Amino acid sequence: SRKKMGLLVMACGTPYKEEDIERYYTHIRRGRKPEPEMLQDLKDRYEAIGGISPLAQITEQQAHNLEQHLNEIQDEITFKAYIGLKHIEPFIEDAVAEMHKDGITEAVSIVLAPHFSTFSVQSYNKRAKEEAEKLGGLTITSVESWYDEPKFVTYWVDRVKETYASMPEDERENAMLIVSAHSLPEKIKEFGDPYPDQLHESAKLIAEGAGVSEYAVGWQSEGNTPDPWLGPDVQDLTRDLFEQKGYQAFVYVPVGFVADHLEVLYDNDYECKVVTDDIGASYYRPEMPNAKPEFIDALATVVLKKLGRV
Ligand SMILES: *Cc1c(C)c(=O)n2c(=O)c(C)c(C)n12
Ligand SMILES: [Cl-]
Ligand SMILES: [Cl-]
Ligand SMILES: [Cl-]
Ligand SMILES: [Cl-]
Ligand SMILES: [Cl-]
Ligand SMILES: [Fe+2]
Ligand SMILES: [Fe+2]
Ligand SMILES: [Fe+2]
Ligand SMILES: [Fe+2]
Ligand SMILES: [Fe+2]
Ligand SMILES: [Mg+2]
Ligand SMILES: [Mg+2]
Repeated sequence: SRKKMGLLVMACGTPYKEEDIERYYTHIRRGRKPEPEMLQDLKDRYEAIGGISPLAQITEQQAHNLEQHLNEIQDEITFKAYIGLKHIEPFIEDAVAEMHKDGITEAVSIVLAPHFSTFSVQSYNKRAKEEAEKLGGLTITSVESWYDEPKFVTYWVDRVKETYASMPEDERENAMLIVSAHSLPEKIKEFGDPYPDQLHESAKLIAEGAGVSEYAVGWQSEGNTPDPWLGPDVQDLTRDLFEQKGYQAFVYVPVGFVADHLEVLYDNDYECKVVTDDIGASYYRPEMPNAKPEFIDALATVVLKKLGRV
């Protein structure tokens, strides 16, 4: 009959309620509890973007919809989704342990971040595989990147085309597309990490499919460590390009992110919008994929291609 396979869907995680902010950020900060002013700031930011709990639901919806779509579009494998998160329960290791307890012996994994990096994707995949090895009798084949899946490129291409079509003529003629992902420490370059190259390729593919000749690649959401992070940051890039050529509209495609979270709804829709409001340009940031059918179909195609079934 149908072969059973685990579908390990991995992501960063989000707090589930305001009282989870402390523990989630302590985890991201490697055990350093945020000071009270930062905790208050973070709560205010989540309030300003409409609340925490919707953000927390998106990953679950993505995993659910992906499982059901994969099971509909082919007839050989029955997938069961398990969510494994980096910074809050259910953790990657919990998910693998659950797959093992449930009798899964073969799984495929995907990280809900389309570009490979050594800091994120490789670390999630290594955590999942090490837990599988420790438990024994369960193997995981892991997607490493998927930014170049044509269906995923097309998601963003069509959103960009719609945004440009929506602009008044003077904006459309004097607009800049900024394509971004989460910054990482610059030291990843010592490993030959392809993350920057893959962001630039994402940007090339999206601008090309959308027919957008003027675009730039930037990074966002860098951390505070003395070591440099990848730049330029989108806020500085926006101002710099404005000072160079006077763009009247900036379109932000944070292609490294697949769902609403603070690092889009705040780091673009507030922090970049501050800059565009200051320089008098219009701000546009098309919808994140979230759990939209077009994006789920792209992910399902990524998974089936990884398994050689397409
Ligand atoms: C840790 C964290 C925060 C605060 C945020 O907004 N996001 C994302 O969008 C990702 C992918 C991660 C991780 N985080
Ligand atoms: Cl990997
Ligand atoms: Cl891959
Ligand atoms: Cl890769
Ligand atoms: Cl949109
Ligand atoms: Cl859709
Ligand atoms: Fe409460
Ligand atoms: Fe459903
Ligand atoms: Fe479907
Ligand atoms: Fe560049
Ligand atoms: Fe971050
Ligand atoms: Mg590839
Ligand atoms: Mg920041």
